[PDB]
Amino acid sequence: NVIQDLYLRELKDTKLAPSTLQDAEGNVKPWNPPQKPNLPELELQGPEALKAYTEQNVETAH
Amino acid sequence: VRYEASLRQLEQRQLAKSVISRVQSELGNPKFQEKVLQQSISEIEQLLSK
Amino acid sequence: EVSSILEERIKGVSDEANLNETGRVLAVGDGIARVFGLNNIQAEELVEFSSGVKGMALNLEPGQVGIVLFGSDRLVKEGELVKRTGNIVDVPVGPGLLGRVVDALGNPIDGKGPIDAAGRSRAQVKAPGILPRRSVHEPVQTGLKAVDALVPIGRGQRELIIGDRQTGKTAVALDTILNQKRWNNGSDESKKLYCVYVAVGQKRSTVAQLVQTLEQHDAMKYSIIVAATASEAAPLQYLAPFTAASIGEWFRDNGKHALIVYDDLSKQAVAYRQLSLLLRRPPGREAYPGDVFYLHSRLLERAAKLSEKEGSGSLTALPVIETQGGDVSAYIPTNVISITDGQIFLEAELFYKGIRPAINVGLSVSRVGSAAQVKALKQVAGSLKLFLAQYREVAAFAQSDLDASTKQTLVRGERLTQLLKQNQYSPLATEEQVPLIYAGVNGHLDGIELSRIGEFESSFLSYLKSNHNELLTEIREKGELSKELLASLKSATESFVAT
Amino acid sequence: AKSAANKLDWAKVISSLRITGSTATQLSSFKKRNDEARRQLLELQSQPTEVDFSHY
Amino acid sequence: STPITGKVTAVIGAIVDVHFEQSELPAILNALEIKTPQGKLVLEVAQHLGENTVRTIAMDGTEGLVRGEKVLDTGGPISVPVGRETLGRIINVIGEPIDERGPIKSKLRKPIHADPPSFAEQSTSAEILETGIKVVDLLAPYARGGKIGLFGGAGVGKTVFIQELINNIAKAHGGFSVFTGVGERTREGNDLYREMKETGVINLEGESKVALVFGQMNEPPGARARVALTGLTIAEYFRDEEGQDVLLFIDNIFRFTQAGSEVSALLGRIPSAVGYQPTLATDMGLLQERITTTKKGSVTSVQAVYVPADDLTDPAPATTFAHLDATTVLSRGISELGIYPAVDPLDSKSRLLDAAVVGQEHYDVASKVQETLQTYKSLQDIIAILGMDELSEQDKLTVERARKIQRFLSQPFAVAEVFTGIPGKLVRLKDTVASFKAVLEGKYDNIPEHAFYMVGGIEDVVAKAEKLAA
Repeated sequence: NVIQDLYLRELKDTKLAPSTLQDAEGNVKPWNPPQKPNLPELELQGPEALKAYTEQNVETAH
Repeated sequence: VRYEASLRQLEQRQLAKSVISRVQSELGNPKFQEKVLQQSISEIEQLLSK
Repeated sequence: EVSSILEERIKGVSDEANLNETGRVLAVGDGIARVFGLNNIQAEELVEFSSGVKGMALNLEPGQVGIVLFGSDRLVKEGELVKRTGNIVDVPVGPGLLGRVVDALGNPIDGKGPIDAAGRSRAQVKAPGILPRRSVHEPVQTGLKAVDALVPIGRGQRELIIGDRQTGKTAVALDTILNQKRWNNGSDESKKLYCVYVAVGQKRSTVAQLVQTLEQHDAMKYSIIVAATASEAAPLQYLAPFTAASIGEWFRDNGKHALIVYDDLSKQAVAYRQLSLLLRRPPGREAYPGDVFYLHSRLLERAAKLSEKEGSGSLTALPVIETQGGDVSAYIPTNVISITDGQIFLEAELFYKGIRPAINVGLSVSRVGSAAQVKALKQVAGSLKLFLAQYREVAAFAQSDLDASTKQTLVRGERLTQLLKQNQYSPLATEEQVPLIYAGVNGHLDGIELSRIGEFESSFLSYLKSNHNELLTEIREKGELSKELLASLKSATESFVAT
Repeated sequence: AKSAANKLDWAKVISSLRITGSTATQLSSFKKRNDEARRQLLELQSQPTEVDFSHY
Repeated sequence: STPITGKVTAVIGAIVDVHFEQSELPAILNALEIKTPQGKLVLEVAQHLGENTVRTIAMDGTEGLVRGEKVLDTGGPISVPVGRETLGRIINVIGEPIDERGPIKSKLRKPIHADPPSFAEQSTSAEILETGIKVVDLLAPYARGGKIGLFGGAGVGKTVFIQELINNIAKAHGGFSVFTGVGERTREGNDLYREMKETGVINLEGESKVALVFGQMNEPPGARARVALTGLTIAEYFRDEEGQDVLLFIDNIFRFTQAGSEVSALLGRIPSAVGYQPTLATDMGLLQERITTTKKGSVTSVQAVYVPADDLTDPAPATTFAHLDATTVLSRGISELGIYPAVDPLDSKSRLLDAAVVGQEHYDVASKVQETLQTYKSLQDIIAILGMDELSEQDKLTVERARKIQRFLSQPFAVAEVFTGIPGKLVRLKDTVASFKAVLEGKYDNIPEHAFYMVGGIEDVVAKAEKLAA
């Protein structure tokens, strides 16, 4: 009775309207996309490696 | 998704205070007189049904 | 809208009650509202507050009735109308509480819809009479070899489970339930034990794990979990075993059998203590109320194997008391120990020593014994009792120069002890309890190296299934070992032991 | 490939016996095992580029 | 503030009875503010004594309370403010900065009381937290969303243990942490505040991954009791609304019991066993129940507990012992042996340690460890009278492994650079299982005892052997 009156008027006459996308956005993680798989560069260039390895190797027994 | 769900819950609580606003409206209205009288006569009828 | 439906439910509440007795709180402090009115109140009436809180009325004093709130003070305040429901405490009892988790009120805390129950019956109702009670001719099997043989348990029998705090205290209880799945499947309703676990104290997270485990083992389909959790109020906790018992009466009265496990009654005691001190009721030994004994005795004697004129039915019980330091001398343990017919006492050293179950046979007793034991299992475990007794004594003579006799005892004893160890949540059938113990008794496996016992055991079971699952089924169905069965069984064991 | 790498590694323990004084065997072995296992756990860790649009 | 004005009637302690006028009813658990040069003295309404005369508990001091002093009623449970600037500031019981970083941003306020989530709501833990402390990991592995409980001695590195946890676990996980101090020293407060400013967990410009609520023991017992409830709601704000998992930390919950015990007595409610609250069980229970792994947020409490006179069978620790998922005992003896951590391994037991749960290998290794230690413990008595001189070669080897294991446990901590000056070690879960496995197998029975002493992982055990070898 009283329940009916309060509710009927309330539901019917007053309805919230959803907020801005920005307000939703603010309370949640925004998103920015990760970049790069990882591209490293060529290493152990030239005969530096060739000379180094040939000379360095003597890791044998005598 | 989390805030989307939260906004729905927040809405139920918003609508709760809107119900409270409507409670004040009822108590402002001569529903305060007329529905209290309705309750009075209803209670008489109920009490007569005892 | 969700709002519209919720209001629709509220809208349907507009009935007025011309309350024959109304009371009004004078003061509410400590959850002890002292209400003015309620002259027609019956003792332990259910009363409904303005807050809607429910209560009982332990103290009926002439001018004011000191109601005990089942609810919380947060929603209770002074001056409040205290409607008198006018009906002393009753809880639904009936068939459909199988696989249902309910709180004490009888509201589902699993929330799996309204309870299916046939009546709501009072829970302060008394225990079966002397003449309405006749002997326990029925055994019950928990799927634990040691428990079933060394401490054989029956139906309508109450036996304590007093032991070290949560060290698989819950695990021991659950094991019985798992073997009861097998028996439940079994048609005879003396074998359809509709189990009731009464989780007293245990928090909702802990019981959620129990629930999950129970669902996993599909045990819910005869289980009932009366749950009074840590958050749940001390009056609810107090009346929780009494309430649980009432559910059990329906089964017992129906002539069926069931098993109610009160776990742990120690926390029930604390709740009564809390209540009593707050009601200014006299404290007693170990600051527990004096008539805490009176409560426990009433509860534990309701459980019983009824007379055959009383439709041959029962409510088996297995109360669990948690001994905080193994203090059997403690007031609540001493009382319970007298009331109970048996004790199981798990020992911490054994737990630490990885014997899980950590059961200590010495301080475990059954006072009904072979009346509730399978004949087959009795035969092949009289020897076992004697052997283990010697092993215990000669375990302390394990410490340099030691006789061959002493060494034989040690070999047999260690191997037997290892044999009776069981991994948690593995139940077993009696028809496989009997072979393993027979082997150990005949010392076939006592010959086999200690390290190889485990592998032998599982292999032996598979070997038995292959060689003669006829023997196993025969053992199961005959239930009594003929000389021919013991011969044949020995042969099978010999054959297995050789491999 | 990867199976060649480990098979040759254990072979090299007994090859390095024939020519003891190894010190970059340990660097070769540690590096090949490490990155093989590291990439394997990286590849097992992987959620390929996926997002819900069915449910979420 | 409702025009319910009450005049004090009895100052007899923290208990202050107020005499609200006729025709104006208060409600239990309200908040009264009394204008004072002490700002607003906050009284939590805890009983009604009728005739509009309440019996309330004070938070702040009752010195200079004037008889018949007007008491405004602000009503309902005290509502603190919550926000994300809750993180990085110390907050007193009544919800005000103690680091004076201005008022906490009051996006929302919430009451300090809240009710445990229902049985239906609960979602059960089944994930393994890692501490990086080997003994803890093997012999009592912790589980995310758990209820870890640090029973231990008199700040016997109780704080240190927590500091290590914050250093490793808190920093590691992105979720918030809340460090709550119930009746703890301002000396300790200053050290912790300074220390956590240093570790950068507290960032005083920029958000902190921890929040602090320090309630200290100079505060009257009432304030000491109800600081915890406040802390729980902050965790709830995180748990629920922010959704974020909370690695809660509270200190020390025996102080929570003691604070409550005092006000039980003061409330006139007869105190139960060993003078504790009559409502000890349910108050602990409500606190513990509020803290849980919820679908909205998994909450992982680490609760310090002080074992009075190292007796844990005293009803207050023993009652708490039930509610805790993952108990841990930190004992003086093990510390004294020079083993850091001071954890008693046998007594430290976490619920999860089940064979499949931790994996069969982990379990089997841990079973072997448990046996090895238990055997050693049994043999200690034998060594006591007989001596190790007639107990097996096997027994001697088991003992030798146990001494090695005993000092394998000795693992330094980064937060015991303050103490010992020895930088800590973090050992991977897989690595710890492996390292214990090796020892038991006897692979490292050629490794010196002191080359296990105060080292981390397998590499370290070997390395310190190499150092000694040189």
